[PDB]
Amino acid sequence: IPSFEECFPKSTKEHKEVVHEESGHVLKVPFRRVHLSGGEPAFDNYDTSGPQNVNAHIGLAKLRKEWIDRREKLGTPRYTQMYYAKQGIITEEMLYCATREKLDPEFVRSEVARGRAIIPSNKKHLELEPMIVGRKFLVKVNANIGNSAVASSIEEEVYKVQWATMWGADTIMDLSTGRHIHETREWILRNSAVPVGTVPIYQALEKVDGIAENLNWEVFRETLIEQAEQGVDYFTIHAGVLLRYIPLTAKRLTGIVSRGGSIHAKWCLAYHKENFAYEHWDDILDICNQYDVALSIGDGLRPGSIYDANDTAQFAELLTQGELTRRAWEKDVQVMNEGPGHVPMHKIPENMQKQLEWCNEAPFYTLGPLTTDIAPGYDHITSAIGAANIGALGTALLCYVTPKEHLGLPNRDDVKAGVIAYKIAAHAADLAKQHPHAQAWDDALSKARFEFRWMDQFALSLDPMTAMSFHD
Amino acid sequence: IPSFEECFPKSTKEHKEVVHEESGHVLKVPFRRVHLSGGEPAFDNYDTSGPQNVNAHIGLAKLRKEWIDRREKLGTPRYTQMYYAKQGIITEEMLYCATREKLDPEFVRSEVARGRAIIPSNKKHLELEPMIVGRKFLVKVNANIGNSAVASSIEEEVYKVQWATMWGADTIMDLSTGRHIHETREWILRNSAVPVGTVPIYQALEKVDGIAENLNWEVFRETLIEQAEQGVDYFTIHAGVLLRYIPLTAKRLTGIVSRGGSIHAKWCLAYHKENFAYEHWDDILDICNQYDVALSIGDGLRPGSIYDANDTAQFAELLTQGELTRRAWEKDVQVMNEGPGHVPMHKIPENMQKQLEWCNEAPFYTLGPLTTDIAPGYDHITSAIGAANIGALGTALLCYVTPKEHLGLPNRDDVKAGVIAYKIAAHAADLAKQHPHAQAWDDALSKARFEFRWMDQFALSLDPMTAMSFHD
Ligand SMILES: [Co+2]
Ligand SMILES: [Co+2]
Repeated sequence: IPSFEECFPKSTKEHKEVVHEESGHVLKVPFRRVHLSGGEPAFDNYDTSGPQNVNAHIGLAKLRKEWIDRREKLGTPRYTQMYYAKQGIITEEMLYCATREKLDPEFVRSEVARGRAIIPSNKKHLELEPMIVGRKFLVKVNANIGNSAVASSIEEEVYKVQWATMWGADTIMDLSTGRHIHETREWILRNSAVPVGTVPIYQALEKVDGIAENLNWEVFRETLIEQAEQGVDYFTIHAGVLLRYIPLTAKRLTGIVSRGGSIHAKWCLAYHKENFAYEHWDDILDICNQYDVALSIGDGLRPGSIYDANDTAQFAELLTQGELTRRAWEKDVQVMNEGPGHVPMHKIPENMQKQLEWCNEAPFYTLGPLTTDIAPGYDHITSAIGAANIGALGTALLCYVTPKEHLGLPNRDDVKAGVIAYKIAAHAADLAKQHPHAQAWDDALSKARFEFRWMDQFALSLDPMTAMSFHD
Repeated sequence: IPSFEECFPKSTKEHKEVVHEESGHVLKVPFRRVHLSGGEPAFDNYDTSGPQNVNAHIGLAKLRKEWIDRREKLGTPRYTQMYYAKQGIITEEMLYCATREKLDPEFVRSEVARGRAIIPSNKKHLELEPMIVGRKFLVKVNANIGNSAVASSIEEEVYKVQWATMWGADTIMDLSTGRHIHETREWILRNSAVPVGTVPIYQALEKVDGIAENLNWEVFRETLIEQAEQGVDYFTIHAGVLLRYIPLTAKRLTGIVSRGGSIHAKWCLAYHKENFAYEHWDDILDICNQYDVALSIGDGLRPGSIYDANDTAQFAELLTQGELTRRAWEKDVQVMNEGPGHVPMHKIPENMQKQLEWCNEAPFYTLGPLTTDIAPGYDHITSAIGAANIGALGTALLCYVTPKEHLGLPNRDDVKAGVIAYKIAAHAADLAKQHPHAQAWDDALSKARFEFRWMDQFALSLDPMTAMSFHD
């Protein structure tokens, strides 16, 4: 197991201290400082790796405790960052994100209030170092964790999060299934400095012993509350998989590939009844605004092959995603929308155009997209092309794809390969959008390259030990 | 050493037979047939792998001999595919390419005559299976070979070409330096079914014992003729590195990174004299049209960092590339133009716009471009993004980049990784351009995926054994 120091030679973990004016709380916003030679100034980069060498049985420091306690004592009807933003309040979370992004706190407040950025930050996830997702900010990367072929210990489970974030993952989704979902998710949350998302229909399905037909709103509702209480920061909910959209998939090549979308479709077809998450959307909003769980409105009809890209079914769901987004905003619930999928490069622009218009610029969250189907074993590359392109056009969060996509479960090498490919795509998108100061990273490395400061070049890279070993 | 059968289980090498009407010569155009299950028709793909299990000491069959002999007996003032095309003649080479691309022979003739496509096919490379490079055809991939840290045997040298083409390389460049350049290039040419390019200034530099100041037109001229006699199909010549463009690089971050560009710049600065390849362009054309060597007009001022992308120096050279292209066409010499380099995604469109206009749609040949500098060790990915994008916009030949770029020499794993990444980029570009029948490949694999025909899925992929091993 490599340490932070072994993964990033010449780097130190640092914190920028700022004071939240309104409360007097002192925030310590993390960054990584790369120490350089030859009189070059040290280079400061973003850091999601979190506190190091913390005993998993104890869990991370509850850094947000005093923030949450103060807001509870003041009293408030809703607990979401959007609610606070619309009241004109700059929270600790907003100031923390502003500092982390090197932007103005008012700008962060504005973006959150208008629904164009979200800060996934359940009040029960006290261990979280706040981060922001939105087109006006750095492009972010999500990594998924789940069941290992063999049951994991607590150290092994937590290491999945520590490993993905070491390489740059900005959020995690815990997609675990099986008999120990609650317990392992507790281990993850108490030991995660990054936001943690889930797809709650997975656990609800397990509560009814794998029988989709026995799902209903009530067991879904109970599952949502259970997960919110633990601290889950966002829920993927496929509320746009409407009964009347299911037949639109009949002429597809790969059908419905989304697991959550498949579950909802099966239930809807069994009873010829409308999607129960859609029907109970308002009730879901009531849950979310007591905790601040952000809603990641799923795309259950995402295309699973190039043939199916941008079809009638996909865009029918996108339209409903927009409706659900505006409805959530009425109750001050933070929203992002999930997107494709497999999409060839010439069809990527249409995806962004329609999402920006139909969903009122809510942040977009894509899986890739994969730009070709021909290379299983290399879908981190086929999708990095798509992710970089759709990111350049405004996509705010990129769900990673590993070389094992379509084939099997990812090992640690696979996870690292996936995160690195996605950090490349995300930064290439930052450059393409001319995001402030993004090119400074490239310039520092290229300067080291020109001047034969090899150690500096390696230290500045996304994966220093690979560069160093390849050179040696 | 894996065989063709081990690299591509369920595939066979086949040939499509067509008759060249004018001569009566029978052509056998190669393809790979993937045999599928469940009543699916076999899927036919492009194949550059060439004849298998041929003794390197004997060399490949001289398949073009009767074509070249007949044209010599008829008599002709020039020997280039462009000259023949402008005379209204459809050659064996044109018919072979048309068959290989599933397009009309007249269309191929038209594209070559107008300078919008080239068929690199030196009359002395009799072993060559003809292929075409141009925006209207499949996007092609070049792989580079050169010196191993330790001197190679003939089998070892030839294996570099056999390996790169097995994975899909469409052309090779032999970039060897040192004391045995002529001999090893002979081994390569007599054993290569794909076009082979060189950068002749490298060998000319070796003839003057590594002293750039002792280069001149005369030793360059001798080097060109030597290489043309062996069968080299195209020459990279940096004739656009003009004396007055050198100072335009003074404010760059990484300066002149092209090795050939650096050599010419050093010579020009030493004497304050104009580039001797530029000055003797007409004389170079006289050489090329007796053999049909295509000219790949170099970009010696290509940008070597994101900071330097699309600068005044780069575009000054591009303008001259256009002048040299039109001049070559006057003498019926086939031309492509070389391009960047390191270019961030938002600057890619300008590159294609200017090249298409200033160089009269001559085929473009890029190295990537790399879309970010931050990930040495992964520049096959940073550049695959750029290559796919610039390919989608019309770039005809993509020079590959391996994970060892900027770091060291590529081993066989590195070469394979590079070729696969570039076949992905090239095919993603084919899809983006809506190239006829390109999506059929994706559709076949995705159909196998939907139907759980695992072996078929693997057999249809770019790298079947990786997919199969990852699944198992
Ligand atoms: Co998929
Ligand atoms: Co470079």
